[PDB]
Order: sequence, then structure tokens, then C-alpha cells
Amino acid sequence: EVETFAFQAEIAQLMSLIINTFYSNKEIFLRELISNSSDALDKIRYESLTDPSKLDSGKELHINLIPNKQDRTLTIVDTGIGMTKADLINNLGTIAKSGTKAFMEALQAGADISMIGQFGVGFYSAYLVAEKVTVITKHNDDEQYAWESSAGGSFTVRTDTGEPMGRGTKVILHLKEDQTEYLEERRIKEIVKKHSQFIGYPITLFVEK
Ligand SMILES: CCN1CCN(c2ccccc2CO)CC1
Repeated sequence: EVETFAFQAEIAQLMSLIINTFYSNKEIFLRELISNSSDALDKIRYESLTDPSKLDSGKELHINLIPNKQDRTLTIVDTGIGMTKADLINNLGTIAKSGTKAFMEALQAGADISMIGQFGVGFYSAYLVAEKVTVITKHNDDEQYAWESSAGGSFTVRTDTGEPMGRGTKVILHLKEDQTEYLEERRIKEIVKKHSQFIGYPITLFVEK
């Protein structure tokens, strides 16, 4: 049972702007997704400060980067607070309508695409490198759900019958054919060191056979 939703008009515009604008500094997508994961981990940590049982679904607070050349995917896993179904539908927990409005007003005022994270819609920079994005997520108060979109104005939401996560969010980027450099270890390492050197959680870059 798959439900299909239309993006709000402003978010569909933001996505086609990211997909069609010529912009060479595509590596900022990883900084934005790691920063989103750090925010989600800060949230479950703060909640656990007054209620330790919120960590019953997993005490470790971390971020994993998993490249897979066979599937042409780069996956960013965090054990943060996760997202409910309502959150997923509501633009993955962001204020994406007013965020897009401020971002686009800033673009015409001298900003560039790399500043997207300052307007709360950094997740969508995933479409700088990915043709399709799958988000698997588990919040303590809800079941495990899968969100998916290849842009084009719509996304789907379904109950995820896959591997149980415990708690957190998994962003799977199905990379464009000419963006496979972001599957190479030394390239990911260079980008993490350049843009995410001070993240307060351990970032583990997995290797392949
Ligand atoms: C402001 C609300 N936050 C909700 C959680 N976030 C998020 C969004 C998209 C994918 C993955 C994650 C977390 O890993 C960051 C934004």
C-alpha cells in the first residue's frame, strides 16, 4: 500500500531549480545532510536529558556514510530522533514553504545555492547529485516508514517492511550516472574534512570489498 502525494508548488519549484540550474559546487549536499543528521541527534539527546527511556531504542548517537558502487548509492544513516509519518508528509519535518520563499528571495539578492542550509531546506540539495532519494525513518512514537521521490512533482510514503532500524533516519541517494565520484573513499573523506570537521558525533565512513 503506497500513498502518492503532490509536493506543494513552492517545494516543486525549489526542486526543479536545484535540478536545472548550472552549479558546479555539488559537494555541499553532503555537508547539508550531515548537518541535518547532527540536528536530529541533538534532538534525541536533549529529550533523553529528562527522560532516559527515550534511548531504549538505541543508546549510540552516530552518523554512518555507506557507499555502494554496485547499487550506485550513497547512504547517510543517523540514530537521531527520527520522523513520524506526519513529519515525513509535512516536508520531512522542515518549514519548507517559508524556507523556500526566503531562500529564493536571497538568491535574487546575491546568494548562491551553497547557502541553502541557512533557510532550513538543505535536505533538497540531495538532488544536486541524486536522481532519486529514499528516506527510511523510525521515530519512538510511530512505525517505520519509507519516503521516496524522483522529483517531478510527487513523492510516495509507505510502511517499511525492510530491516528494522530501532530509531533514526536513513537517506539513500541513488546517484546520477555522472556523479559516481561521491562513491570514492578519498573523495568522501576530503569533503567530510573540508566541511564537517567539527560535527559533535562520530562519522564513520564505511569501505567496500
Ligand atoms: C528541522 C527538522 N529536522 C528533522 C530531521 N531532519 C532530516 C530531514 C531529512 C532527512 C533526514 C533528517 C535527519 O537525519 C533534519 C531537519
